[PDB]
Amino acid sequence: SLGAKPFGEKKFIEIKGRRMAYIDEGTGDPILFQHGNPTSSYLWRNIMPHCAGLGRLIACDLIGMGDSDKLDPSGPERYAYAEHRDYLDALWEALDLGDRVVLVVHDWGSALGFDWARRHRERVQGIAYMEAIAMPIEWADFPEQDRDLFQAFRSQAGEELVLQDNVFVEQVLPGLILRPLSEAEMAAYREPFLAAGEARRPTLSWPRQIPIAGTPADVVAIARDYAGWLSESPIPKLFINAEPGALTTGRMRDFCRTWPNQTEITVAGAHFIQEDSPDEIGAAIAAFVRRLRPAHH
Ligand SMILES: [Cl-]
Ligand SMILES: [Cl-]
Ligand SMILES: [Mg+2]
Ligand SMILES: [Mg+2]
Ligand SMILES: [Mg+2]
Repeated sequence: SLGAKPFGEKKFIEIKGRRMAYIDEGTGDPILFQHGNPTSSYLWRNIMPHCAGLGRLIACDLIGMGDSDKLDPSGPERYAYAEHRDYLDALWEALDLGDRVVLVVHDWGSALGFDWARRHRERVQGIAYMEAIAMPIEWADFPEQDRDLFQAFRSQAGEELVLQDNVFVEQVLPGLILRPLSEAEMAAYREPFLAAGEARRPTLSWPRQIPIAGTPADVVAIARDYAGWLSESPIPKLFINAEPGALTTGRMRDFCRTWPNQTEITVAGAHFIQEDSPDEIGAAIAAFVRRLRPAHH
């Protein structure tokens, strides 16, 4: 259903000195749901129930996000892709996931999960993705309506826009959900970013890592590598397409449609499509997993 309640209470593991938070429910091989910017495990609350009894249902909060601890010191060099990967790789190792993981990914969760999959391919049973950073892009490929604002985040304007005015949370997020959010929903998204200043840095560092027009070169190289790998990987895939969508449209969507061993559905939504079409998304994921894990009830 739609609904503002969280899916479970947070659990905690110590990673590199910092407590990291994650949702963990059920038993069996993992189904690992990974949010991006500026969300948390909360993004998946109405999707995870569809997988009840199909696996161990896990949704991690990235470092500095959700209920995971903030890094200190923080500033413009903090919360880059590589640092998020360092923490997330360690958390995923700590969770004792085994070798039949189904990844369910969105936004920067897809960049992180696609790279992890490339590096751990024998451990990935299937990949469900939506509104993903599937490859390096050009500014022409970026949604027109928020193009100027994302170039501003990437400029020195970003500190005022995000650290002081919290634009990513307060404007971009609700602007890329078709339906109006309730107070309680918006409160869950605001919670990690209530405080002005470096508490909000993850939401500014993230748009500064998007691989656009060859910059930043280090993330472009990472995405070029997972794009090349996914396009010839035999791992089963589920592409949850969106209309109108946002990022996984145009050239990127065409590229994703070339990937082998893939199923597709289309749901209504812009970018944070989990808030518009959770039951359609969840049902597709559950069907995918049932195929991958035949129960013979
Ligand atoms: Cl971003
Ligand atoms: Cl660069
Ligand atoms: Mg209690
Ligand atoms: Mg501590
Ligand atoms: Mg001014």
